Amino acid sequence: HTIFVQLEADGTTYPVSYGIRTPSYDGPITDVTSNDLACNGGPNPTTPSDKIITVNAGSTVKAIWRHTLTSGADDVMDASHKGPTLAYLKKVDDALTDTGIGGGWFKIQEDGYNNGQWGTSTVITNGGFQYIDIPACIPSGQYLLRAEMIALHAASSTAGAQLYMECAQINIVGGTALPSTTYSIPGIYKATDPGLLVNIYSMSPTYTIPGPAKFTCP
Ligand SMILES: *[C@H]1O[C@H](CO)[C@@H](O)[C@H](O)[C@@H]1O
Ligand SMILES: *[C@H]1O[C@H](CO)[C@@H](O)[C@H](O)[C@@H]1O
Ligand SMILES: [Cu+2]
Ligand SMILES: [Li+]
Repeated sequence: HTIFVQLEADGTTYPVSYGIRTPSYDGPITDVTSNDLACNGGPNPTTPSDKIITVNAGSTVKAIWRHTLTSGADDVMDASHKGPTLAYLKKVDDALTDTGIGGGWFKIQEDGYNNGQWGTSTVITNGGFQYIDIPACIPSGQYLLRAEMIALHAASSTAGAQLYMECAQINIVGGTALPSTTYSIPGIYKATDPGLLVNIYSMSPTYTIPGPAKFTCP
């Protein structure tokens, strides 16, 4: 149970919920066919924002995670909630109106299982920071940035995987082109994916991270 509550970009750490469509409730999405998968919603209604955060292309941003909106650095997520972390971008005409539901998404970050250490565990232990590299080669303009943590502690059953995501409203600044291939959310995940329907208690130090291949600048 966790929420992407604030974003650091270009040397500024913005306030809780600034530019981020945060739910007040920290519960999971478990149906990967739901439109709620894009930017949360449904059982976790989100709070609208009229703010857009400036982000330099080619820079690293930091998605900061907390158990609840007012939690501190020792209360990111239950350490049992082992799984991957991921991040996606979608180019949008207007970050104040686009719901993120549908096509246009591309993966820009993923952290799976590395010699016994899960991506979520690293975010928990490093103070709730998920590090995300914004591609250098993409066009300026408005985007949604979707950051995600997936807990797999109950994932050996269908729809047992727990997905926690929020969308930040950003304006990317600074030879440019979008990726050739983009994807739909919902669409990228299926309940039978080998990284979602999985028994993590039988792994020794390959985990197949769900979703499309990460975009790399050409
Ligand atoms: C995810 O899928 C790959 C096959 O591409 C496997 O290496 C892995 O065990 C998991 O099933
Ligand atoms: C660009 O290249 C890197 C590997 O060097 C991948 O992480 C990415 O998926 C894309 O192929
Ligand atoms: Cu939880
Ligand atoms: Li490409």
